Amino acid sequence: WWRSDSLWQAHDARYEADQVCVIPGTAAVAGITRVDEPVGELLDRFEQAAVDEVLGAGAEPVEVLSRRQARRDASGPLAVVLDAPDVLWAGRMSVNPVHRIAAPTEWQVREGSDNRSASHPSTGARLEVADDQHVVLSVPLSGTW
Amino acid sequence: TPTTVDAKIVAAAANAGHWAELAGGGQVTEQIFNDRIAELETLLEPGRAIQFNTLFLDPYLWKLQVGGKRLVQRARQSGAPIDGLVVSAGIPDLEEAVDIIDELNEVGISHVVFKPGTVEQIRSVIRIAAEVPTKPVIVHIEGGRAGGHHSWEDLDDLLLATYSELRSRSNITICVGGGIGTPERSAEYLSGRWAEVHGYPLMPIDGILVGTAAMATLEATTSPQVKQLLVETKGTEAWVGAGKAANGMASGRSQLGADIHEIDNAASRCGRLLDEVAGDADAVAERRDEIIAAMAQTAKPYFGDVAEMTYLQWLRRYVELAIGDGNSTADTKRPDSPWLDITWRDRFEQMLKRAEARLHPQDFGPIETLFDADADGERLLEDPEA
Ligand SMILES: Cc1cc2nc3c(=O)[nH]c(=O)nc-3n(C[C@H](O)[C@H](O)[C@H](O)COP(=O)(O)O)c2cc1C
Repeated sequence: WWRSDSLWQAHDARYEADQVCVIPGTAAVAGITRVDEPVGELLDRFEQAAVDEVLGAGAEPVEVLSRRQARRDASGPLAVVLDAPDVLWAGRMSVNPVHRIAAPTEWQVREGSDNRSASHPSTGARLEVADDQHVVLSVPLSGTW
Repeated sequence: TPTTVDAKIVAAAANAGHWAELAGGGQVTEQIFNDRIAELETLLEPGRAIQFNTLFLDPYLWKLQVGGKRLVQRARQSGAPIDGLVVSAGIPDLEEAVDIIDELNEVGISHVVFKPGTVEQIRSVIRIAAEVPTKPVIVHIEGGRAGGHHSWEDLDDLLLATYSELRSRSNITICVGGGIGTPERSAEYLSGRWAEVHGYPLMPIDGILVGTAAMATLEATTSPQVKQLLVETKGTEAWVGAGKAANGMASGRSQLGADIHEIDNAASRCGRLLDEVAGDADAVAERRDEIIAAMAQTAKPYFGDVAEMTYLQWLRRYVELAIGDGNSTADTKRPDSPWLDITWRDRFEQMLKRAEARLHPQDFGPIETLFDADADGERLLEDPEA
């Protein structure tokens, strides 16, 4: 009777909060000081200071950090097609057809590998991928003609 | 459970560009939980994706999960944004884990999440990893220094011993968690420098989870007074065995006997009394005066003397406890808040209808046929005093 459903009073309750079971951890509490600090701030605070510590010693103003403020990338259009397993259509998530296009294809062709802009990946399933209008990646599949 | 159950915070955390797990301990049905995902996907901006957390503890939830997993299956068969599943409090057996991994929603699962608490539990997941070597498995290694569900197992020694075998599987993503509020203290586990204190060569980690430090956050539904309470709590170094409130933190056992880390400074009355009552139950009748008054101190009120108490006092006590004046249950019903107590309002009705059932000498024609009408009865309900 005492312990049942004791976790909900910590949220949206006007009652004295010294009567309530509220759940922290022991050692993590020390790291808890700032109150009503947005989630985005705390999680970034972790990432941003982890970056700085990694940057300063080993990286020392790395090309990766400089490329970011200047907008340069890893995994360009050709890689992105072969990387992300999820293919979005509207608000729905689908599996990457290239996963089933790449290997199962009888004849698979990667056109102009080292050159990014002209890069093309085609298959005997009749599915071909190329880039158009910069960031837009164009996948072209065909049935018969 | 309390924190991430709100669709608002898990969305806001994801909209900040971060991975998060929607709590399942606050959702009792497929339908009620499907509302949350719908509220999530609405607050989810384009493309953004979240995961789900489930508990192994009791059979009813595991039977509910059969409907729950098929709900997750149906959702992702419909193409739902939720990209992961988290099994908690225990590690499913191989045949149980294979099912989860191989579900119709599998691609939408994209990885499976397990939380080993013991050396044996770790070795169990390794066997789940070798089961499907091509399926990503994120192994979150927690402590008992963590919050909520507890354990007697040290943070280091477990990972110290089992790390080598964990790295023989490429599909295993090692994630250390517990007792971490900051990037600075958690940086050494990432570099692998943390194992050097124990003499073991560098032992890097792939990821880090923060449970506790995110509770005082702005978008969290934690009450203003409760946040201030979590704050003023002083923290500690490596957990100590001696029974006490330790840096505003003392362990306590749930109804099933498993320990729970709760705040014993912010609230000192519930936890310590519970330990008193627990260790004291043979002679409870003798300490009854001491025990029954302490329930009233923590606001777990018994009723005034049961016989002598007037039916009003009965019916007025339920209204007192169930109906908040500040939140205005009538005004609480209009937004359609999930905090709605409606079973409590239905509880009070069955008591009211019992009162008419108890005192009426006649055929019960006039009274019962009135209060039972929808339009009539619901209007009577929103006005408890009347
Ligand atoms: C209020 C609260 C509720 C929690 N609920 C669950 C849960 O339902 N399932 C679970 O596996 N872990 C749960 N946890 C544990 C966290 O998922 C995480 O493992 C732990 O909090 C990390 O340790 P730390 O917060 O002390 O750093 C909960 C923790 C807290 C504080």
